[PDB]
Amino acid sequence: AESHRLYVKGKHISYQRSKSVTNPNVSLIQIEGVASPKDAKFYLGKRIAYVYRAPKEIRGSKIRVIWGKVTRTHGNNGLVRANFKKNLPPKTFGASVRIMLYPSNI
Amino acid sequence: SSTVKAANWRFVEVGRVVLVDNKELATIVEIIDQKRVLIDGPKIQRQAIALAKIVLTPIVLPNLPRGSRTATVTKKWAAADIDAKWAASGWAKKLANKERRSQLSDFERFQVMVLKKQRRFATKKALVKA
Amino acid sequence: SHRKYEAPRHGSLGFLPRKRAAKQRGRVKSFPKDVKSKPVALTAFLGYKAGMTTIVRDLDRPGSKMHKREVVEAATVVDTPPMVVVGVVGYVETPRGLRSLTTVWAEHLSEEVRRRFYKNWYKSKKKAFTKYSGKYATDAKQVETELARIKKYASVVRVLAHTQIKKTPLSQKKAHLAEIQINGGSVSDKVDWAKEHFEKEVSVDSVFEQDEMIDVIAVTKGHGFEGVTHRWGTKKLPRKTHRGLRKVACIGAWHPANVNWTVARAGQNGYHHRTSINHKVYRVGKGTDEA
Amino acid sequence: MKYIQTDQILDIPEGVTVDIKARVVKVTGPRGELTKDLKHIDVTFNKINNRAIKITVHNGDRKHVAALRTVKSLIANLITGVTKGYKYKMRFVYAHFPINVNIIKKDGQDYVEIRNFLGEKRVREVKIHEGVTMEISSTQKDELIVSGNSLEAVSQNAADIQQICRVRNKDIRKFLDGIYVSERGTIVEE
Amino acid sequence: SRLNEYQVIGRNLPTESVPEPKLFRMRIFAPNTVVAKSRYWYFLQKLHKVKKASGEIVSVNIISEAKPTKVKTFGIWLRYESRSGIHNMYKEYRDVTRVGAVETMYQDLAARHRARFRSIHILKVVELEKTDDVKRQYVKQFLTKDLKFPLPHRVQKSKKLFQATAPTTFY
Amino acid sequence: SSFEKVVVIDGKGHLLGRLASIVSKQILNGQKVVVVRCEELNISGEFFRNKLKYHDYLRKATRYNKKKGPFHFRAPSRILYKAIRGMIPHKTARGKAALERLKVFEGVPPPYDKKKRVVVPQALRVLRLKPGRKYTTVGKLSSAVGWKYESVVEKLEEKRKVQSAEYYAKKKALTKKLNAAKASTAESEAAQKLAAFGY
RNA sequence: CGAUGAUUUUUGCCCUGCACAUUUUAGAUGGAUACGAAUAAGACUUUUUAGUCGCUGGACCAUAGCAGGCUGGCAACGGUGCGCUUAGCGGAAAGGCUUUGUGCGCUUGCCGGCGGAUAGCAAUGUCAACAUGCGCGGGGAUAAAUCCUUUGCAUACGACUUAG
RNA sequence: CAUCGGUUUGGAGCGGCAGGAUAAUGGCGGAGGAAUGUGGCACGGCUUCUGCUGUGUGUUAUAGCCUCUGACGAUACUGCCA
Repeated sequence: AESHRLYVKGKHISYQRSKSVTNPNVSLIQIEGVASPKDAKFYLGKRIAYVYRAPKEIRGSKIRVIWGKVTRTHGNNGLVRANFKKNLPPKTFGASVRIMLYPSNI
Repeated sequence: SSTVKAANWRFVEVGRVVLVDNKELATIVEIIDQKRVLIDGPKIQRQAIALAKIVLTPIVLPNLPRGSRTATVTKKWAAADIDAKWAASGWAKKLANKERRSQLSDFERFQVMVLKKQRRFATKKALVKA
Repeated sequence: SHRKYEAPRHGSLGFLPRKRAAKQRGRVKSFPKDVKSKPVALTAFLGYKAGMTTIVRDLDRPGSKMHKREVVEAATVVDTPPMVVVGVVGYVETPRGLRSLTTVWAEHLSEEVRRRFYKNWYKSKKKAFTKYSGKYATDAKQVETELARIKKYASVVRVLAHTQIKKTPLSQKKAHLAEIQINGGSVSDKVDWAKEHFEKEVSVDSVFEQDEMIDVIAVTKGHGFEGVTHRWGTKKLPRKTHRGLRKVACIGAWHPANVNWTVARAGQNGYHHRTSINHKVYRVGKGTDEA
Repeated sequence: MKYIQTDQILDIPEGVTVDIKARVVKVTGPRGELTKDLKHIDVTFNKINNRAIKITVHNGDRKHVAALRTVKSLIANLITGVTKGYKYKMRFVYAHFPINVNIIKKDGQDYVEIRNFLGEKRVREVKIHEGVTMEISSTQKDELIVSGNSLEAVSQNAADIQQICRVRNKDIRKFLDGIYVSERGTIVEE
Repeated sequence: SRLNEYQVIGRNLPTESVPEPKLFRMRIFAPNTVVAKSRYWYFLQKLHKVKKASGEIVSVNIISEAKPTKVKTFGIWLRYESRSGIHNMYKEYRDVTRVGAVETMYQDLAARHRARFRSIHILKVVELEKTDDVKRQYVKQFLTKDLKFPLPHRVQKSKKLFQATAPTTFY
Repeated sequence: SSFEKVVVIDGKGHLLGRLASIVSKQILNGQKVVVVRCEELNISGEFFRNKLKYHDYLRKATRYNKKKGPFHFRAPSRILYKAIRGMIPHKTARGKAALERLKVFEGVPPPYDKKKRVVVPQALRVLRLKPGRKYTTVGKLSSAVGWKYESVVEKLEEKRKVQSAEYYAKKKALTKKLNAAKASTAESEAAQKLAAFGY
């Protein structure tokens, strides 16, 4: 009962980019404990939430969310590409995201 | 006396039992180079492999001639009963326990936690008086 | 192109920047290295420059043409009344340098040293060190605890001493308070020596003997803003030079397209911190001596 | 070429007990004990019996194989240092100015004090290494005897003494003055 | 490369003068049959008045190893070009397949002589049947009786970036 | 692979640049890293070679004003810091935050003397260099170029190791007592079932 | 970056136990889980001969209960949280690590009784540490600096050394 | 959320078929041979002969290996599956 987590911890690492040009429409996400594309393919299609705090309350809450989903793997070390409804702001590079366990296929 | 501390290495020699792919056993039948050996076993394909791709086990299949064919290796492996010798070591036992843990379900993990609580109760009771 | 002829640089790059000293009291940058086998003793003293005089002395230097012959020599008089010990500081060896751990003070500080802690003494309630003076209440175990901390952790022990400037003819009433490192003996010996000397006077004859070679730490004479000719000893330009001659003609080549730090420039001259070494002690005079 | 295996055999005399643990050799004999660290080399040791020790290099290249017989020789020098000792003899060579060599003791330390070398007013002092004995030979005129269990220490003191007496600004083919090692043997003659 | 041994057979195109020209065979170590037939014509024009335009490829067949799990020693005779001249050399390799010895040879002359694939001619690959046929000491040292050797200083590959225990190299 | 709140790395036996690159990627990705015992770090190559390299570094200074030029830090932690900062886009706000996520020390000062130090196998000298190669200890290179506190750190490191040894002897004793208590409760109903589950 | 002195008789300041409301977050969401050293080596037992361990943390600790409610019993005399309380160690940036007694809880070690619905098939579905302010409660202390005049160890002016 | 259509990236994917030296191997059988010569035998150095061991001999014995081959049976690789 000390733990209540139902999501996998993630991190917003980067945008999709070449050396000099970045693409904000695609985010690179590191899922915790995933180290290979085979591990990361479990999470394809799962929903991602970026949860953050804002100055103004909306309906009594200062917590806002940007929703996304895992679309594909990236590279060889278990990062994935994510697609959020609104692009994650660049200030969140290194910020933690929530990898949801739904849509479930277990 | 002299009292020289000697290394306890595992040697690349004909008769060494090795793990391949961290799953299957095989034995060295002939040395190709410093880097390559020819391995064979009852449940593996006779092949030339690099010593970096395998792990030497502490087990030697005694009296295996160099270059022995598959039939000779299988017969001597069955006679020496290498599979039982492997399965009796802490290395194989840890591998088996890792597999068994990896096959648990959520309900079985819950039961593991409950039984651990009971055993910890008993252990603390024993520890406080000793 | 190279210089047509060679010449040494004007002035030393080891005394930069030629700025005013941050304080008028010269500070001991480095103390003598501590030797445990020696007795516990002070390593420095504070005095006031009175003036210069002349002596006559028989030279004892075999092989010299002045050997066993009288020489007339300039000498400096430093007025040095005894200093009063009022405190002790412990220093700890750290991977970032020495760090002061604790400062323990004496119970009673004279007014001349308590004026040190004020910019406007005459307008004050003179509250300095009153609660600390209360710390000595009937058992003084707080002071003993801090002293034990110094004994336990300090590797360098320095005493806090102030001059008795009221014994000098100066009109200034603030004493000069400085840290003087204690050398010799163990750390416990140093702390005991400092404690037993609280509110006591220490004389020069307990720090310096005659014929000693000692160093002098002081801030030199101020001259204000000075041109390059006297600040750096550069050559005066010819008499017929337009816009003046007390200058450096070329303050740099075209490249680097900046003025270099090694070029002599006009600025503040004097009032620098200097450490001057190897001054022989001809006399440690006594104030009570009428001769 | 990466030689598959190279071996050397130590020979341990009757009264000597070599002792190796983690490439730290401790040789004990009638004359005392000597120790040597070989942690800068990758070698392994096998005790064949009480009179032989195998020294092995596995899959070693040319230089790493070259470092094997030197390990053997160093341990052998340790063995012969604790069972026979080492003795270097130095002869005083001078054409005109006699070299005045004394064994002095200053500050609790032994020194070899060379005076009048080529008539110089300078006094040369050489610190005597620990475990090394200096002696002015009685049986020979102008002879210094450097002896001890450690060959390295003995030879290095002898080299210190020889090197401090070098001639400067002269034709050293003509000005042959100095102190030179004339005999390198053992304390116990064989 | 990753190579195969090929049997390539070709001939001059028949003429009314010569209606059955002689069939010539070559053993070619090539990654595929396109390079196998290319290498064949390269060597025939070094030896015969023939071209790909005036010739005909008759057969291309893979030559599989006879005993692919028997350890052998091969002698390979070479003719390679350096930066300065052309040299003949002979080297020896230990392997279980004839193809794998040639692959090692190509890596070896790349490493020791900076000799590229284009600069090398394989004159002959021979399996050395007798232990007396072995001339080179770098393969003769593995033909000694009761050969044993350890592998000191084992480095274990970790899946994680950080390890909570001290590293070890026993083996 | 877990995200940790702080990763404290014991810098002993680590190659300077490999540890620097790994730590750079760690702090860029939002991980807080502490490296202790930077005086025990290693650089490949003999001591003289690395000292010559540091003297090449010292040569470089702004000609018109030496106070503007590169600031050559002599402490081992600052040598590691320079190596890391060269691998960071330190002139952006993001690189500045990433550098704020990092701490480097000589020795193991509090509070890290009672915390867990890990190693980085991809950057360990004993696992990376060929066993015959020569290497440098950054503590010796630092002293040779001006670092003043080598002997202070080793005095404080010996004091810490004496205290850390008392810890381990106590911890080992309680592990021995707990093992004897777990042996008593073996072959019990809970213990037999836990053995069939792999525990 | 450290040590140290003094910190407004103003309704202002400090320390402290709460209670409430706010702003912020380079980014809590069970636990940063503490020997040292070697690596051609470590650690057990006999014997220094030999056998055994590792071959990764997929580990260890913690983990069940309206984000964890209300009650009952059995077995043990243990485990754990909080509050006082005892003693010791820690100065590298100690600000932490242990420890004595005591009291109040909880205990999932085992067995019971009652409660959760409707947030509607998901919507972070809001649960944390740091800070500040404001109300109370309990204690506590009761300054200086600058301008100005002066000095000349200083000085272009600032600044500095003095005195008032 | 479901299902569809278009495009597309995958799976430790599964099955069937074909080709090749109608794979080469391997296993089983037969014939021949040798050594980095197993047992045995004959001399030895350390072993109460405690994987004892070394050197000779010779050809399966108390291990085996190589070559050729006879009848089967697979697999690899490359293609095809509307």
